[PDB]
Amino acid sequence: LHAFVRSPHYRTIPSAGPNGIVVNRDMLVHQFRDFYKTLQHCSLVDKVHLMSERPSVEALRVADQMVSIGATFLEMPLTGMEHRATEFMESMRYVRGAGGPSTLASYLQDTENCRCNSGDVVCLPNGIAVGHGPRTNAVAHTTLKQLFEVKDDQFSFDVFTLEQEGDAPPLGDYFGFAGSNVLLTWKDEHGLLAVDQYQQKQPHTEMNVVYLEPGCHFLSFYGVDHTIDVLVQKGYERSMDSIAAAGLNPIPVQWSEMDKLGISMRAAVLPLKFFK
Amino acid sequence: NPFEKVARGIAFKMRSKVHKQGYSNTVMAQQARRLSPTGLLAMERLTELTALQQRHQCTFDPALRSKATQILRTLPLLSIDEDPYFTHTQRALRLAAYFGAVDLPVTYALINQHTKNAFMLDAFSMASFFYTLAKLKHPQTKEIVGILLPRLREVAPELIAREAVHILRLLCSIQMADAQLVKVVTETVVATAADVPLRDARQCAFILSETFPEEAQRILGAVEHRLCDDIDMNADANEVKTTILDVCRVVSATCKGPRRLLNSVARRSMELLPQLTPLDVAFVLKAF
Amino acid sequence: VSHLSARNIATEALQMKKLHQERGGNPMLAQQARRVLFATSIAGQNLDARSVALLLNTAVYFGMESDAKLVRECIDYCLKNDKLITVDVLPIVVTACATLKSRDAREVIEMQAQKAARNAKFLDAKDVTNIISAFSKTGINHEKLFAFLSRRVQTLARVGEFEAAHLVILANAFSRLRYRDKFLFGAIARRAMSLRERVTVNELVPLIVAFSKIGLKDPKLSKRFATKAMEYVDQMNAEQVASMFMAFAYFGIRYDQLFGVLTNRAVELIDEFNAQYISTTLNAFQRIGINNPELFDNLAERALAVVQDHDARDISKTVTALAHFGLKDEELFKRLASHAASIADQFDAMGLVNTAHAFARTNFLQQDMAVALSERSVYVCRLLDAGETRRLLWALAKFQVRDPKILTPVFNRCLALHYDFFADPTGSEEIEEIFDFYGPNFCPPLYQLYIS
Amino acid sequence: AISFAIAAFGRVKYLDKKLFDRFTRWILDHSKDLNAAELLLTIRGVSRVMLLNDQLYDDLGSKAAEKVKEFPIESQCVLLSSFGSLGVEHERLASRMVSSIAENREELTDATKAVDVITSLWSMNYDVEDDKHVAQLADWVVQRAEELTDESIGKLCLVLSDTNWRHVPLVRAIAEQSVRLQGQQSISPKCCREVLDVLGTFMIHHQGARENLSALGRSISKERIQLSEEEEQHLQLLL
Amino acid sequence: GYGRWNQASVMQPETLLDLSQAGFYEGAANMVPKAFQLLVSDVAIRSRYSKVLQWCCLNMSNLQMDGELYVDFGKLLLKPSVMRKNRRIVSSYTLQQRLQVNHPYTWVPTLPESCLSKIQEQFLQPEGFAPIGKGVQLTYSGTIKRSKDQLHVDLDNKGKVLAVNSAWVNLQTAWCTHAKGPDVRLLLRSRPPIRRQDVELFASTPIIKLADDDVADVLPPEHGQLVYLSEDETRLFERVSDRGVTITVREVKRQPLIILRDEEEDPRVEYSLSAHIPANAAKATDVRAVGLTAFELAGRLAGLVAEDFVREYGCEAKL
Amino acid sequence: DFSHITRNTVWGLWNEGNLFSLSVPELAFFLQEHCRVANVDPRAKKSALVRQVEEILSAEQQASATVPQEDNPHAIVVTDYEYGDWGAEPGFESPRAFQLLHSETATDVGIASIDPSKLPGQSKVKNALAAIHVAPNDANKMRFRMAFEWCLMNIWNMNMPGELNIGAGKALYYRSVPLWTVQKHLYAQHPYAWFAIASESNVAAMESLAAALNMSIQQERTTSYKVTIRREFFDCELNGQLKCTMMNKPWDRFFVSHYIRSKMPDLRYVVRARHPIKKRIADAYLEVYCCERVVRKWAKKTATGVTLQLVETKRTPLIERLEYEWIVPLPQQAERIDIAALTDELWEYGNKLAAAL
Repeated sequence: LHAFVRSPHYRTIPSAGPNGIVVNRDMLVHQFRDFYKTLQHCSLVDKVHLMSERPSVEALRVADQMVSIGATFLEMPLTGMEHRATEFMESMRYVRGAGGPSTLASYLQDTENCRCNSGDVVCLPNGIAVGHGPRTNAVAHTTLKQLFEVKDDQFSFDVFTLEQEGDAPPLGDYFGFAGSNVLLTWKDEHGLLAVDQYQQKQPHTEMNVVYLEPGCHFLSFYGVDHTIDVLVQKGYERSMDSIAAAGLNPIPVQWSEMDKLGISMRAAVLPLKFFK
Repeated sequence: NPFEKVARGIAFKMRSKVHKQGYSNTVMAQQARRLSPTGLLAMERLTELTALQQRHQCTFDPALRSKATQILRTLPLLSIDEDPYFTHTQRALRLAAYFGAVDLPVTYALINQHTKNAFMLDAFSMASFFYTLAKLKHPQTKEIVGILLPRLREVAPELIAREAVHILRLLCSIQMADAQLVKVVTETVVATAADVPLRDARQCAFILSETFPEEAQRILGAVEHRLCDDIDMNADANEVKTTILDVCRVVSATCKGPRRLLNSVARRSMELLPQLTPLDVAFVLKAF
Repeated sequence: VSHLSARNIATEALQMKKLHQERGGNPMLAQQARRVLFATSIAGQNLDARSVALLLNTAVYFGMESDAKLVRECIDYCLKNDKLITVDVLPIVVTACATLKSRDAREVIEMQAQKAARNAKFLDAKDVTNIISAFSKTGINHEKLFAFLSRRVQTLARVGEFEAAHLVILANAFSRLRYRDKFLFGAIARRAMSLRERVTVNELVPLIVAFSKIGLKDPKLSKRFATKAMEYVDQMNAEQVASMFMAFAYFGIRYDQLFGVLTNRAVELIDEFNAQYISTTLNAFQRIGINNPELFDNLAERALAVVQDHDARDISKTVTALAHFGLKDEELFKRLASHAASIADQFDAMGLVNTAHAFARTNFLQQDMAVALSERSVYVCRLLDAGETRRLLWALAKFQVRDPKILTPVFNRCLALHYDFFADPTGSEEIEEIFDFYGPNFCPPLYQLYIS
Repeated sequence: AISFAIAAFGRVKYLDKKLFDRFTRWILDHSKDLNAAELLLTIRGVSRVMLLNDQLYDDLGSKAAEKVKEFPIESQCVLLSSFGSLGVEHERLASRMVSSIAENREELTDATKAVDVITSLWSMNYDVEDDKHVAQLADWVVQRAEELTDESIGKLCLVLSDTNWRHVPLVRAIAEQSVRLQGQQSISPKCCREVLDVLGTFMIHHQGARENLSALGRSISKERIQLSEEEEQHLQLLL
Repeated sequence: GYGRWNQASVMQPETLLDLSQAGFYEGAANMVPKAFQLLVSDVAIRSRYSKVLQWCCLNMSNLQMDGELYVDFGKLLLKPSVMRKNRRIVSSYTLQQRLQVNHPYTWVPTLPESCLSKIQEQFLQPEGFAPIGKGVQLTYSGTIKRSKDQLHVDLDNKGKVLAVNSAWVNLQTAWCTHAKGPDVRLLLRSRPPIRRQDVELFASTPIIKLADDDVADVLPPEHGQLVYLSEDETRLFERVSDRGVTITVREVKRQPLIILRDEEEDPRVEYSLSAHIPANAAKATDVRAVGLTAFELAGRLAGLVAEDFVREYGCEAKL
Repeated sequence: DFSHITRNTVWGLWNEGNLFSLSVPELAFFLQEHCRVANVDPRAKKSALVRQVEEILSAEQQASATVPQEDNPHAIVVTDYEYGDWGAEPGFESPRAFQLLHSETATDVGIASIDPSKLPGQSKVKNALAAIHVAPNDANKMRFRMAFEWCLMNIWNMNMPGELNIGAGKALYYRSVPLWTVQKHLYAQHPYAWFAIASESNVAAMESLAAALNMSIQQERTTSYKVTIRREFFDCELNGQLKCTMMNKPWDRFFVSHYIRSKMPDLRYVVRARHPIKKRIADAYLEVYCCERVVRKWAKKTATGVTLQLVETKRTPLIERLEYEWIVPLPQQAERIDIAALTDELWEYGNKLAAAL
């Protein structure tokens, strides 16, 4: 319920981001102040916290430090990520300024050879859909199964390993969830694989599935509380109609020029769940 | 007007800072408790001979009295106005009393400590002093009691009955009982007759019977019905024997007795006849 | 052998404080709270920092200071245990150890300032205002901390994140802290203008006061606040009216329409004026230069109603405001002089000289007041500069005082600053008056320096 | 006249330090011969004035542990509440006292008092995860979890969350009762927030409660940053 | 305990603790806001002595009390424990706080003989003003220790007690220390209220038995302990500067006879300046010119006895 | 009923509870005299009198003795636009350190020792203390040796090289400026300026002091270029051919003390250390501020053995005044040199420098 966002550094924005498409620096810091307002006025999060500016543009990729899988946070394993250690050592402070300690993911950081990434594991009403692809190894899934899985009539919690191809983006980018048994998905081979692997794993759920055209970034979290709100990127009115026909109120957010940077909305907001 | 209002408020605010918790007041009240080295030596000797008192009661080894005598003979005792409550001094007096050290100079030193400062002696301290000095048959008890009496007439209203008994016994043995301490002590013992040890009421009545018959009569009347109930319903033969005997002595001394108590004493004397020595029956008929 | 439970005592004292500050504040409840708190004592118990700042906050609220044992045991354990104090407890502790005159109530503040500087970056909207308002009271002088906190305020207010009640708190705290920054106050004004109509008059007036009291040399904000004040003049009382008068005078610009509607407001609120803020509503007029006599007569009429209880500085301010275009209403002037004689208590050296000078320049001489002020003049003449010494000397001369014990100290002081005494041209005429009375016989060295 | 005096002071909260010191010294002296109806009358009195006499409490607790049958059920509940109000832990007293309430469970007036017993047994730092005696009262609450009200659920959520108690049926009963309470429009937002908190903390979905409880449960935990009408219409223009 | 001991479940929520701490605010040393000064010689210190004195007089007024301004001359001897680690330099604020907690100073009010050359036999004579004194008035001065507090009594040479009242409580104490001359001590003293029963009681019972040259204590042991008696020879002089300002100068040659501590052993001679500050002086009427006037007069008197103070009597190694 | 009843007494009771310690006549007298009650009912018992007295006092308070800790944001306060006497404060007893010194003030009371054996009484004690306004010279000298001990230990614990330099020049205090208040102001705001000015005519005099202390010229009149660059201040000492000889980190002062004498140029003592520079960046320039300095240096060995260097320098910025200074390197922790006597000698030499200009 704590959404951490970081304002971009105006001077160090790299023009013509890593896609060959130019970017407007003077408009990013104008759309960010609208994204923040929508985020704090969308009933999806409790409190939004503005982290301090940092030189590196990649430092704006929040929500890679850790993942919120309940009251216990899991910081991702150190593999090829030391080159941002400072912003992985300072951000944590922003967490402890409103929240508190946790398991520290000593069960994850210290577990031998291990690989994972936030946006690859998504929490579901009674499960954990892990995206087995080019980012997270199976050993990480086994550790998550050892940790969060409980097996009983009412002590029931499952971990779902979702296979995907090498070129697949992170699981949370195209296979999302929203409140009241709706399962938003991208309409491509990745979405087909997601729904196939979901049906082959405990098909008794019988939850609605909605299709989205590829290229439409969306932000929607299970959350502690039920809600009907989807952060849909502008310019995809077909997707807006598709979701709104299912009973979910769509909230459009301008995200065009940040897309050229190559960072998704799921990776632009770090959600935590703090409990006393 | 703001200046005068603020001045009054500031005066009262600074007055409120002057109380018993202040830093300087705490440090002063803690420094006065500190004792000069002679006091520490006296406390050490007191601790030394306390164990001797505790040990003498089991073996009664001679020449241990000599050890205590030497230990307290040159006891510094310098404790004036460093303990306003007379502990560590009444204790020393008691310890010297246990060894019969009535002639050693430190004993009269303690007595002089009590008499000279006979204005910091509260009820408990004065009563404890009077409990001793009677276990010590001092040659000069007369002037000590004479000096203390003006204080005793002011401390009397807060004296518990158990200590009032000893006070009256001391003031009656040496013929120094007066019509000023006796009146107030009998007023206290009459006020609290609702729940007072009947032993104390009987003792006070008997002791005052000889010289103050009216006060003994009032005391006996105050605890009359409780005494009748004790005579009737009790099961301890010896206690009821002693009670009937000494109430008979009180009645004989004051030459008066309420009929309600006399009926009950007569009935229980008739019931518990065989155990009574002919002296007891003679005393009962004397009282009647 | 019987130690009161400190935690439950804290939870009781919180309710007692709520009752005392909501029910009206009868002294019986205050005495009861002080009685229960005095016997309270932190001991070999293990109170947590959350429930120690409460036993200190409530205590200091109820009058406790370092005199008591509770405070001395609560100010301590803050010197030794500093890690336990988090950013939530810090504002309470800092605003508690601010009125306390002890010397640990100033090591605690500095030790907390060494912590808030490092964490001035990781603070949300509410906690920054709380910490700034806490540190405003102590009068600390750590510029790095203030710069970091201003940085955090600007970063947080870049996107609207301050409600229209934290702006007042923040502006008041910084203004009382005497911290001049154009960036921070520009951002605060921008944010206040963003939340249109959410800043009600009761929240508008203090913002104007705080901005005016900082010394921001600029015509921008003083232009923007004008229309807001003009619209809000409808529903404000006398106190805020006078305070806004003073603020607009201190901004230094002349607005015809706003001042006109302010006068039309004041003439409807003349009845309520209690003369403690008549001083400001007159001194602002004197300072700005506006000389509209329509409301001067009404203020003079209301000054009769409350003359017996003018504050000491109030007499100085009002009379020196009655210097410029004084209408010479001797009816009030004589009673004001008599009260000034009777109010001859602790005064201000500047207040004394200004009082005497305004009394003398208006040429309405009186005897008892002059005697009292001349008597008091000796104890303050040792703290006067050359200009005010000259003013005082001329006021004494116009009072025709020849007492050597009164004139010797002022003459010694004015000889001590002779170079500054003579070098002020605006007083040269006054010089030709003072020696007009005393003659060359009085202080021959002064006359010799005057001739040259 | 000591127990009476204590219970007449410990009922209007007029502790006198020296007088109570003398009272407690007397009680500690002649502590072997205080019967029942005194231990209650003095424990409920010296704890509504918050005195932490270590020896006094450590003796009165043991004496009330020896005399357990004589106390009625309501007296046992009040004794546990009095000891738990300050936090003066006494493992022997609670262990010898909760068995009586467990055995005579059916006599409680309703299910609120069972949660009161559990809560005031937790405050004494007695591990409620221990022997089944606490579990019997918990299950009793479960079976008749229709008498629980807002305050009872509020007290139960704290003890469930703080001690890491994995009781699932109790949580489901809390959820269903909260749902029906909201159906009757007699629940408070704090209770809803605590219920959602304990539900989320334990990885329990229970979609029946989240649909009709969350809307009430966010007004307590949503920073409504005030927005002007112009800003509101600008935000509407945004979406 | 009995009755309905099983319905102990209803208790009104509006019960907040109301502890009573009787015996807290009372006393003699806990009744007034006090003030301390460590003024050191070699101007701008008569401003501290102005501000503090004015506030102390205002406080005395607001508490509905009256007092008098007492000034005398003597020599402080600070206890050797005031300094630490043998450092001869210390802040004038840290020292003023060191002396204010323990009060580790010994005060000896005395002046060398043959110092009456200036007083009454110089321009000081006019300063002394009219000698309205009735000549030396043989008087005994004693103090008694009650159960709680202390009393001060003045007894005429041949008669019953002529004065019996409470001990002095001095609000402001200033150590206006000089270098070679005798130090000057300034005070603003007041009298705690006294019960008429106590004064009549100590008037009824004779204090001492001054039969022939020797004297003894015949105080009943139920009233106190005689701790200090000294034969006094007293003289008085008065000045009136058209302002009701009765700055009275008084000389006393006291010979200590009944002694408790070794501090007060040898015969002593002490001057003293005084004024009077009623419950109305602090109101309107100036109450600072009295303090400054007394300060200046005391400084002049100290200066006029500078040389003979360090003569064959006494010595001052103030360096 | 008597005079021992006073508003102070009946207030110290009211604030204490315990108001029932006064009998009926006492409270009747209090109501009649102080409370201006017309006439108290003689029939009235204790409780009614207590209630009336408490009500009268409660209405009498008429003020607030509670200092609120809250922050009410609707308070329009236009009004706004130390010696430690009234109590015994409990718990008592980029310049990193600046304390002001003066030759007249010495606001630290001195302490002496005197035997009052001839005073009345007291004829058993042979030592006693007193008070005196100590001479500013010696008091400031003792404070200076203490401060040098502090600043020497503070750099010994960091095992960092450093030195003490004493500049001869004036100090201008701004209008924004007891002595402790001045010390706090200068340690907080730094509202002052320091000007190192020396007269050329004194050159022939200063050479004389070289003979007075037997000082030998260690450096002739040498022209160097002191150039501080930004990247951080980096001070390079270029030769006469614009070639860098030594690159140094900024002067981080640790101890600063400006002795503001009444007459003649003032003395500015500065204990300072140069942070060692990593050679990776130092080697770059070895192969905004710019001044040409013509320097003459005399050297000697003091009585305690420390190197003493009197340095005269004609400074002239180009991106211009005579200056005089003393230089003494900070002793290391392995030399065991005396501190107090060395400090006295250095203070005397500083006084000589001030008096010779």
